Amino acid sequence: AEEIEKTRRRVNALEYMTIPQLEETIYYIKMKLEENERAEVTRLIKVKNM
Amino acid sequence: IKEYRTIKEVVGPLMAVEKVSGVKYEELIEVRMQNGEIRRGQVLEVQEDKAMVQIFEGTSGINLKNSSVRFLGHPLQLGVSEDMIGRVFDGLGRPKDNGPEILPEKYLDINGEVINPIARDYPDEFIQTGISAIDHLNTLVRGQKLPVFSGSGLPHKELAAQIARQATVLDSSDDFAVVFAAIGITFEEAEFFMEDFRQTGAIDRSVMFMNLANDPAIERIATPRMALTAAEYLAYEKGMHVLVIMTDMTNYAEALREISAARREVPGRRGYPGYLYTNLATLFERAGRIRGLKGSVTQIPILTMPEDDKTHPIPDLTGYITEGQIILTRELYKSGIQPPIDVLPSLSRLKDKGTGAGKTREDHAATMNQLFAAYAQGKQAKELAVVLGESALSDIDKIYAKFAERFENEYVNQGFYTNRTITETLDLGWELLAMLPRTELKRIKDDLLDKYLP
Amino acid sequence: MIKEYRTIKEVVGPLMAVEKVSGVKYEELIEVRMQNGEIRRGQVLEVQEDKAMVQIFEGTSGINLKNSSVRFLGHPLQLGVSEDMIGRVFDGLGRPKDNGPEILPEKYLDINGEVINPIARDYPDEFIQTGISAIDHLNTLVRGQKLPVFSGSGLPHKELAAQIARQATVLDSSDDFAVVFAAIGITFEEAEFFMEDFRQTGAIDRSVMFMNLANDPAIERIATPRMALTAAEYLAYEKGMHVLVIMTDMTNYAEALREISAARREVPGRRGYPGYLYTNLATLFERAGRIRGLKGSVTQIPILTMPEDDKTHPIPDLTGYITEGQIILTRELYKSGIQPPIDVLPSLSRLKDKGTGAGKTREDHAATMNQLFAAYAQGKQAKELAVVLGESALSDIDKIYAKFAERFENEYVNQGFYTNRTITETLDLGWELLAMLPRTELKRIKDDLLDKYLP
Amino acid sequence: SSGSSGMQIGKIIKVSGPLVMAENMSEASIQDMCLVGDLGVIGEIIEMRQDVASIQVYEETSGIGPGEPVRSTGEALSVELGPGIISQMFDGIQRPLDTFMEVTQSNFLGRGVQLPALDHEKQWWFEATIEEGTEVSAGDIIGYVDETKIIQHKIMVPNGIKGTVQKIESGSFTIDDPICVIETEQGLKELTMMQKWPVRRGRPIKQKLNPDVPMITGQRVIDTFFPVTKGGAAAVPGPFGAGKTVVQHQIAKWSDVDLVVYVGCGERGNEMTDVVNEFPELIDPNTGESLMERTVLIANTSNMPVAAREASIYTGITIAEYFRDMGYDVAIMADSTSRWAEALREMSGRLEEMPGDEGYPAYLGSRLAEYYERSGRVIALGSDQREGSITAISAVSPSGGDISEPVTQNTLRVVKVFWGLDSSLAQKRHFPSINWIQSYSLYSTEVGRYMDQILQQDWSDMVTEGMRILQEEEQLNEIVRLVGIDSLSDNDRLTLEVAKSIREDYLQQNAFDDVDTFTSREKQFNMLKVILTFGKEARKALSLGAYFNEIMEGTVAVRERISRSKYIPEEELAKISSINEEIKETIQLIVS
Ligand SMILES: Nc1ncnc2c1ncn2[C@@H]1O[C@H](COP(=O)(O)OP(=O)(O)O)[C@@H](O)[C@H]1O
Ligand SMILES: [Mg+2]
Repeated sequence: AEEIEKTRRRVNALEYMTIPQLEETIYYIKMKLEENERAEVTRLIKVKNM
Repeated sequence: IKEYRTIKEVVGPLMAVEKVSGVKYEELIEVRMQNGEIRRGQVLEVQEDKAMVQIFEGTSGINLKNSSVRFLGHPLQLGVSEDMIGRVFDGLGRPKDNGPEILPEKYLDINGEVINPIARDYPDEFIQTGISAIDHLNTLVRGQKLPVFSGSGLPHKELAAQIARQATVLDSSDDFAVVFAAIGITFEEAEFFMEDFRQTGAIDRSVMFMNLANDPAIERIATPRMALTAAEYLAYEKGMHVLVIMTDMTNYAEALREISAARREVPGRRGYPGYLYTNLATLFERAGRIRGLKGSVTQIPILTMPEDDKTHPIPDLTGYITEGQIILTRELYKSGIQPPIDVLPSLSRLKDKGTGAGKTREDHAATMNQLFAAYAQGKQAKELAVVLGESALSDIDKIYAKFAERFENEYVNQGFYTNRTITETLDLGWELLAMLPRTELKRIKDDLLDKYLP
Repeated sequence: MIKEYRTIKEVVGPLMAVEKVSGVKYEELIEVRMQNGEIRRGQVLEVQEDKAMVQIFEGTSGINLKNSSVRFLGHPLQLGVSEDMIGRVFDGLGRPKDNGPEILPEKYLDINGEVINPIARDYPDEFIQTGISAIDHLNTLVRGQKLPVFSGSGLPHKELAAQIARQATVLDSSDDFAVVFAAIGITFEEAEFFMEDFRQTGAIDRSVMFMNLANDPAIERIATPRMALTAAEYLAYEKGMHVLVIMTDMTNYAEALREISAARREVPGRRGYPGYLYTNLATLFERAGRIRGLKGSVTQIPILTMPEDDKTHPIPDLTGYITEGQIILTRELYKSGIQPPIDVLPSLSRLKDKGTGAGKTREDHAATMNQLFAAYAQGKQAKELAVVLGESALSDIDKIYAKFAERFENEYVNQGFYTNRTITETLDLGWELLAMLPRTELKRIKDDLLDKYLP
Repeated sequence: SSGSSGMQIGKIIKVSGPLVMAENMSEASIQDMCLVGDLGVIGEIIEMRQDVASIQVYEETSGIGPGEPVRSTGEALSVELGPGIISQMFDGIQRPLDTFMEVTQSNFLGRGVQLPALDHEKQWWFEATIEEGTEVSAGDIIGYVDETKIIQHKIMVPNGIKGTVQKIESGSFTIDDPICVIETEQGLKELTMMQKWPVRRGRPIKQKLNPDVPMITGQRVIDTFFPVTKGGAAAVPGPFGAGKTVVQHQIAKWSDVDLVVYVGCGERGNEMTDVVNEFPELIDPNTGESLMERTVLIANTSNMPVAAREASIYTGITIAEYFRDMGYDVAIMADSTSRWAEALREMSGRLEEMPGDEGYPAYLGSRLAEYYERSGRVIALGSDQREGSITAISAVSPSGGDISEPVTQNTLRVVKVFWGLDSSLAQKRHFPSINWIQSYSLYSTEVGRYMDQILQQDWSDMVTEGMRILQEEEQLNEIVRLVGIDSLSDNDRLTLEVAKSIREDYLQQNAFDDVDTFTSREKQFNMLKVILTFGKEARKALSLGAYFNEIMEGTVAVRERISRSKYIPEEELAKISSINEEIKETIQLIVS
């Protein structure tokens, strides 16, 4: 019974905190490099047009 | 008139004309191709004896040495008349219903002018759309900018057409028109509207501007301006109450994104133009009503949130402009709720001007706040039920969850062809509040309760 | 002689084009005089043929091109140095702001200065007592060192600087620091903090200050920290004084560079910053240390607010690669009521080796910090696991470290901004906090060293 | 030419958007204002190559092309300062929209219509207060005009003027009529009631002062936990519908300041129309006069010319400085500053400048830093050394709510107050939507001292304890969602219900309720004390051995009274403090 609670805590903590924090982070990380990539591409066109 | 045979160069959709004079910014042009074909265009910038223009149909197939450019001496206009009612036009105001041609009373710049903030008159009047979720909880007001946030596959088409025919103004105004604007939609989507309008006789009350996906991108961004210019004419010069519906606004932004890239303009946040907020505001702020004038312009812009992301530039910047939002959720669409309106993220900011006695009956505002509070608690209790079983619920949490169930299936779910008057809406609301004990209705004073509560 | 031209070709933003000139040099200090009579200083950025591009510090508002002339002073941007500078406060360009008497300047020194010959540069080894334990013991500061503060907007970095500034004294000496303060683009309230604090510690009489506030032109920020470092190397070397250099905000300096860079249409590096940012920053921070034969010293403590609270941002990145370590502040500690909120784990000192040991400190100084590091690294991580999986999910020795890690933050790190801890008190407290662990776990301290100093 | 001489006339050589290039502008300077094209649209010269000037047009350029003339005005972007400015609605470049309407006889904003900001015709009674033959410096007051019954409009000596009063006398004049003759070194100079000033250059002061006096906004969440001082600056970043505008309207309505300058920077037009209607109908009980008689409105809406957004920001702050020099406490609202930055980015791309962060120009932060540095506690110029202040409230509108935005970040590097709005709270109908965790005010420490004195209570410690509970609530809730509330201690569950009381009964504040929209400083003390005393008595009761459920079930009466306490009138505060009596007597029965 005691160990059920420990395991139940771990499952809950893993499902509610760990995993969603991972998913939402990789999205915000993906968006960053998505913007950074094309923010440079525009600059490069300026270099091209010198 | 001015006819010039000298074209310096042609690059992509952009054309350069030399040895020119008396040409202005955003001035309209006509290209006389060597094969006699006439293509329209617009001046993007002009300097000295040179003017840079962009062709709508495109520059494909043009021989420079044997083509000529004529400058019409006026920006992109619209021929306005009272005979526009019942008619169907394209993105540029050109007729499409194959009916008789229209002799315009006059011509107006589709850009229009900005209403003096002093001369503005706060909306302050009720419009009956028929849909209970709107007319009661997220009320539409004369002159309000109230958009619909949808998604792919979601029945925002069915909702728009419903409002288009059902929406009327009480107090028996013999003058109420609907300006329906289609932007970059497929053929069948266009046929859906034009067919439903004719069979419900809503066409006789409406002016339609239909633009397709295969149509030129410039025509796609000029379509809502053609629509609004007609609305401002019908409302401020003919004293009518005009309701403007536009969709899909997402297609407008994608076209605006295409043209921006076509003019070598640097992308803004998430690829969309840095002037997107400003550009959308030049559309949505055309609504409102003016002091000392009979008539008004109300807009209902409908858009599809890309991947249902409300933080996407298109729905986000729209929310920063409009006076509320109607959220459609596929979670309610799967449940078969028609229309699938989630009343929790949905909001109207000027509804208090539309409710109340004289425009509606006296218990509008009270029932609105109560139906929301109980639903939010009911939905929350429902979610707490599912996760913890139906044992963890209180005695009142059960009836509250059961309340929210009928609220979605009976109140919100009315049907895309069911017209509920505001009185029928409010009466139905009380029959749902009766499910709850009187002691729980804290948001309503006892005098109203003694009068309407069953 | 005087050299002046009335031929201004272009005025675009901070940049100005002067043509039909001759005998103009690179980085030459100029003076624009407008049709009204106003004088605005400037610097030559680029000169080709009979043309020359110049940057105007005070800005180009209300300039009439045809009726304005440009004077070429025939020398680079230089500071008028003196011993009278002490007790005075100047602007971003070294001009008096205190209403003090007209200074008879000793020499005129090019603010760019020169690179210290490594052979002449002797190593900094003199431990500095700062009063702050997280600095003194764990991330040591010596004189001649370039040790910056990495902070964020809203974080109390001005307090940490002010604390160090008055609690600064070296052991085995009566040498009192003669600090120099460079204000860069900061606000009035943030400046007045340092200002007022100096007036009631009396250090304003022992210091020279260079003010460039938020209402002051951004282009002046390019020169300001060089005005300070030049005055620093003047007092420290020619006059053999011991100078402490404080510069904030260092972030606002790099912002100014990017403004000119974007104006010159230069090829932009990361985040639009100039490709030569690392070099320009280095020409500031490297201007510190001690030299053979000269008694004086110049020690440097710059302050920068990390944008986005992001350590990997260009400004804190390049600074970290140049300077000899860094002191880092954290919102997590600051919100916890820790004063000062110094996260000791990502912080660093690169001169702590030769800095401390026998003779300057106690011999346990080297073993204590390395033990506290490994213990806090294990303890803090255990605490993370504790708040999510429960305290009863840790082992007995884990809870010992977790309890240690918390007590580490609340007393060792947190000491208050107005409390001065001597190096002895810190070391004594160091053992007390790590005392609550078995000897068998500490594999990083001499066993003969343990017994002697273990409580 | 042709036998006659005239002024220099430029010639348009290029037009693209809000950017017009004009040749033959040799006599013109940078920053100089000019009339562009045949219509004579207002425009500002920003650059210059040879005799060619790059002009920034503050109006629509559709229909303008090369060949058209361009006439300069000589002076830069300036504002008219004097009697006739209060209770007015101006656009970006200070044109009376009231007068704009009547003159053009149109409900719409046309172009090529220049109008004097103030009424040069209207008769004002000037009352001299200075004596003849007095050495007046810049800033010294010579008299006044009671523009409103509430606000006294002081006539100060214009900058760059030093001399001796030769002829001064009271009487009814206009702002064009000479009312004073100042004998200067250059000779004689006539001074009128109206002076002008370039909006881009800040008005001079003697010195700045530390803002140490907190402002009374009437908003419980703000004045208690994240207060703003007079002269301080506060940023309100938040997503749409969070309450940026509502919050700023509340400050405009209830703040203890002399004047309020509201700037409608690139936002909704209805939101400005809502103000010119409602404000003249909002009267505070003491003066007898309305709220509109202390406010100055500047409105450059979203669909209005983008370039004029920047002008609206600089116009309002300069007017705010003008009354600051009169020794008044002014508060300026900017809504929104994001639209200003968006305007800078638009003109930047047109000028083919280079980024910069997120498209914004490299000089964005400077412009922001320059702006907020114009606010603060100052000592106005003059022998009086009078004190005035400007409190700057600015709404930032981050895209998608992400405050990693450059506009939010750069603002936070110069302001000490940050009211962060949470979209989650706004959806929960939790207004004001201020996130009590992330938000902060670096004035709280100093305010606490001022509060402890002016009230004789331990306000600072009450606030500290109040925030301490809210922080535990955040940590406890994390324990809840993965262990369960039933696994919490009774002392922990008490901490939750006390925290709940703080949020719902104190923090939540309806701006549209006639009694809850404002909460006086003394009323805030009683309410917070009642809520805090419930936690203390319950903490003591638990220590005696009482159960959590018993305390909760035996307090339904008082806890409801505590809830409704926010609606208790300002005269009947004795009913609120009396709850402490009912609390201490209720829990002692639970123990027994
Ligand atoms: N303090 C408040 N009290 C009550 N309702 C509020 C409050 N703040 C915001 N709201 C509600 O939220 C909506 C958003 O108001 P607004 O300030 O215009 O949003 P924003 O300016 O952030 O876009 C309003 O219509 C109002 O109903
Ligand atoms: Mg708003």
